[PDB]
Amino acid sequence: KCEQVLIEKHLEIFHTEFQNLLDADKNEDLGRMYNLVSRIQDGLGELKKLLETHIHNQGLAAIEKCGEAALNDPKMYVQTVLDVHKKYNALVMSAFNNDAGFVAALDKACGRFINNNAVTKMAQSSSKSPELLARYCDSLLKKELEDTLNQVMVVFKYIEDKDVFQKFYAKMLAKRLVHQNSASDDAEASMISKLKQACGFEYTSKLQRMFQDIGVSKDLNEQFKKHLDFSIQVLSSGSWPFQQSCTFALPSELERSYQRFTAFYASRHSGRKLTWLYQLSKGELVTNCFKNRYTLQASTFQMAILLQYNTEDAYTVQQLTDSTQIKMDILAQVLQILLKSKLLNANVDEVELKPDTKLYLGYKNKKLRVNINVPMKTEQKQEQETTHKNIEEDRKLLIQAAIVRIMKMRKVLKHQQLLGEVLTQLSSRFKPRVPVIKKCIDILIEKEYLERVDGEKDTYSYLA
Amino acid sequence: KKRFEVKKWNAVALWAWDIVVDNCAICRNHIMDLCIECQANQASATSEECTVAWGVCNHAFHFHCISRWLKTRQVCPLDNREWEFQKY
Amino acid sequence: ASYHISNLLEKMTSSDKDFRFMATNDLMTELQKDLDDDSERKVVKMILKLLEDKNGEVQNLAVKCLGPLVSKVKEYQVETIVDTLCTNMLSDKEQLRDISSIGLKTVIGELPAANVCKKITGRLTSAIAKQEDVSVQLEALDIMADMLSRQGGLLVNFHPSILTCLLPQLTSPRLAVRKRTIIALGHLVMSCFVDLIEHLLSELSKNDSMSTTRTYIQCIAAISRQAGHRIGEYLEKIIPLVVKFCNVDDDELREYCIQAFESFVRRCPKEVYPHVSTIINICLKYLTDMSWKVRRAAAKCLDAVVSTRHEMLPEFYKTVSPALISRFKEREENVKADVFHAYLSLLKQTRPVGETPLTMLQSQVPNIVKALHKQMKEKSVKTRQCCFNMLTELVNVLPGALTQHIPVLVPGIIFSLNDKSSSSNLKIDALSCLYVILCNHSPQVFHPHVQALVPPVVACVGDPFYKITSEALLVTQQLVKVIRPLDQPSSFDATPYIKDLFTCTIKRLKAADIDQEVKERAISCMGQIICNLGDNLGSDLPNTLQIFLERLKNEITRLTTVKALTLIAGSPLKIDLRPVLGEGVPILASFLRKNQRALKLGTLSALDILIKNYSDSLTAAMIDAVLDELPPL
Ligand SMILES: [Zn+2]
Ligand SMILES: [Zn+2]
Ligand SMILES: [Zn+2]
Repeated sequence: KCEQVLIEKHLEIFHTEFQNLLDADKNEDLGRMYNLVSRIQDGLGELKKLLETHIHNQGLAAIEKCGEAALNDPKMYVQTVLDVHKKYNALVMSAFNNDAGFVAALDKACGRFINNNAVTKMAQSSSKSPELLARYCDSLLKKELEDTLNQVMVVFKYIEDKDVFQKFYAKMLAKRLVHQNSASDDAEASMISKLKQACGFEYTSKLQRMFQDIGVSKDLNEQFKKHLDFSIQVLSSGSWPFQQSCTFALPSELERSYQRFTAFYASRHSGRKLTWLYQLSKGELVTNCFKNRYTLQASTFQMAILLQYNTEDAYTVQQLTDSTQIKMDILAQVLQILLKSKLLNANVDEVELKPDTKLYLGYKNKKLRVNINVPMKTEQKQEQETTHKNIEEDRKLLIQAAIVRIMKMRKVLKHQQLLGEVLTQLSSRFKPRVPVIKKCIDILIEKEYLERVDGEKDTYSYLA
Repeated sequence: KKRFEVKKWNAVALWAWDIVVDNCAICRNHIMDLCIECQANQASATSEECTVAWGVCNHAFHFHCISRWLKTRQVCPLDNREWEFQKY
Repeated sequence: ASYHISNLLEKMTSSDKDFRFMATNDLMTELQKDLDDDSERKVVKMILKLLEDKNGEVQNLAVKCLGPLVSKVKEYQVETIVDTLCTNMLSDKEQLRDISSIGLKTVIGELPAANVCKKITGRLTSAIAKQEDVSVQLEALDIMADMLSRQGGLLVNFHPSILTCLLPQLTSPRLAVRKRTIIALGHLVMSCFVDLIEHLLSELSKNDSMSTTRTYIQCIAAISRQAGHRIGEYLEKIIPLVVKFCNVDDDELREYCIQAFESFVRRCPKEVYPHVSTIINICLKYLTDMSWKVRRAAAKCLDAVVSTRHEMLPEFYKTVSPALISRFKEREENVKADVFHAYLSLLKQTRPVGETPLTMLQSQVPNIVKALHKQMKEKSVKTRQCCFNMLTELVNVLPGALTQHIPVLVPGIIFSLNDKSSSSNLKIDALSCLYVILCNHSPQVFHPHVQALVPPVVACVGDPFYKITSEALLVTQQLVKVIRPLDQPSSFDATPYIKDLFTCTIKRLKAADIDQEVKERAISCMGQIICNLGDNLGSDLPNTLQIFLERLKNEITRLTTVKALTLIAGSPLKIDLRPVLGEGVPILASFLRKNQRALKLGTLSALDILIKNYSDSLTAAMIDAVLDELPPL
């Protein structure tokens, strides 16, 4: 009775106060109000709805505040998201006493405004969040820190698109393994152990396969050096996401290493060759003609281009093209980087490279050893869309395989049930669309996998 | 006119079977080129989805060719064992 | 039915990858929903055989199904499954070991019986013993940690054995093993029986006499964090050890700072604060690299001191703690941010529920602004945001503090606002700080800065970002009252600012599908301008006022419009509203029908004030309509 006279009659008056207590940080007031409203029956749904609305509004405001910066900066956005998530979690635990019905509200709210936000609208795709997460993870892994990994793992559960994130993480791990610049093995082991619980088993098996492949490369290299300033990695194309290297002619000084090792391979393995890759290769050269000795690192194409400067002063781009065998786009991309490096006009950036057009005696730097290998200006975007297309193709193939295996078991299945089985079987990975699932049935049908039953359409049967 | 020397070098290479990489065992056409099923007709909507499928045995096989071969016999004809998909 | 399970089992060894992924899925679905002993044994055997396969998808599906399988089964099946999983875990195959570990973890998670846990713990105790292999040791440690995290009530008579088996792992050459065993010990400390904690503490105390090994300190910190109420009785034997070890030359004070902070946060009762306060003060000062994170830890250690303890506020004020905190404001960003956070926490703790803390704080105020003056010239947005937050907090805790510093602080605010590289967050923080300063300061110390504060505010008003526009509108509304306060006399020719301030405001009056907050802020600013500077406006006063009528129809800006009308009606200045009275009063009468307490009160007050101020211009027509809504009120 008392609860009906001191709380019930004024519930509306309390409601307007709730928002007033959310704008300003007052944990004691929220706790007292929750304790008061707990005694009342069916009087908590409105509070949960208001809390969810406030959480969504605050998240949208935070994401919009850092607009036009989160697209290429996966650090600040992730930091803000984690800070907001932890703040809300602490507020719920302390004020609401970690109520069962309130933790779900925050979970659904996060799952709602993480996928869709200003970044998603600007990028015109919901896969930007996993991309930023993968980039941030790679940044942390590449050169006390376990707290961030746990935060990323717990917040990652709200991400619906997991295949894109897994593919990006695999690509980053492969890139880091190819170019040895990792921080420590303990961090990698901890990350693998943490991902074992979240990700499935195929991903872990592939990562272990890559690890053993690189180990075999390392011990083969050490055995080769023992048998005899030259290290080459031998990896498997099937278990590593790398494409075939384009046409390229080896220089003179590097020819010897290409021959002897090949012979060493002939006596070790038969029926298999090696596909040398140069886009990922690197080297180092030393010069002394300057006022001081310089020890600089570069890529294979860069050393090949420079190594043409013996017995010459200046060149034409075409002789370069016909002597180095490099495509015009890559040749121009390398040449503009070299010009920016002040190693080879009014202005170097954004100046046309005209096939008709030497090294300048300069490049005065305080550091004895200087690294010039840097990512290209546009290769990042090209890699982005090509990886996105590959992921889309893999998703389509996986959907086709799932449909085929579902229909194999059932001799004759309805069209409606078939789309529920496909959605529920792959829901853990992604949420395929219905316009997208339709095409695949047609392609399967076009390839004689299935037959719409003769009596009526929208019933499919499996015919061998 | 300058002296440019090299001290060390790092390279990356990939190993694969020659007999399968140079030409697919099922289809005698070039792997990069369209398959026989895709070459017979070009207006079909399935002509842009034929790609190279790899496996544990590091063998290259066309997607359509391997899919059709898996109907009757599931063991790979080269190593005589269970074929598995790794990438495309 | 029996035939269903029989055919499922027959099709499970099908030799087709897709016929062994459908049968397993069907079995999982059937087991999930709410089976003879022979069928149970057969399905368990088939699942165990299939757990090791040449495909990852089927292996993962079987591992997932292992969870629900134990949910409905007798005890012997679980015992044999655990036994076979443990035996397989000892195999040299990495894949099989990982599969067994994942299955055991899933089984442990599925569980909330006792015999199974005892056997598992015994197997882990036997396996964790010193062995050449490390992978099995790490897997066993992970399984034990997961079990302790999940279950910590049973196995009372097994804690000594676990502690004895885990102790040798502390001196393992691998730092990962040391961290894992420290975490496992911390988790197990919660489960424990009570007699073991004393033995562990004594062993750690006697082992503290060691060479340069930070594992013992890390374990001590972990156990203190996991349980502080059970270690408060042994601080006299731990504090001296760390105090003496702090004199070492190697950079290892980080652990001492971390454990001191943990003790301060968790264990409130103690009287050793001054003993370590001087040590922390001297540690934060020295600098000579790996010397920045030690400074960061030293700075963060004072956070607990300034937050938890409150009765010791005056001794903090009299000591050199705030002096050093303010002095160390020209260092790298990582430590500067933590110093700012610590002093913000101190200021927050200053506010309570010979000389009072407020009086002492004011005496040091002149030493803060100067220290922040140079910070206003830094190009880092983080430093500017921290300075703005500090100024806002200082103004909020006690007004009237920054009275003789406006001339030296306004230029910094203008420079920060005019900077193009400033982000939206920095501009928002600067505007909020300016608004707080204006709302908590005398108007008499802002007249000279009007010429330097009106142009930037007007410029900020024209911003595509809506929050910045709202902040600029709020600043303009505050400045309208500050420049011409009607409560006290003033003498300042503000006429030159009448046009631009209006121009930036009237332009925002026309919403045209804009954010609701922007509309409300614009309406409030227009109402305040009309109420205050109503006489200055010429022929643009009536027409714009008509727009208010358009705001009385939509419910989005009804309360704001009513409040603005009420505020305008009550003011010393005489504002002509008659043209909107005959058409305005009836509309208000329509707000008394809908059930809205706040709206009803607002409209009643507006009508009352309008009638009181404007009684000569009235008509019985609208009066009759207004009177019709009284009987039901
Ligand atoms: Zn084809
Ligand atoms: Zn083929
Ligand atoms: Zn094969």
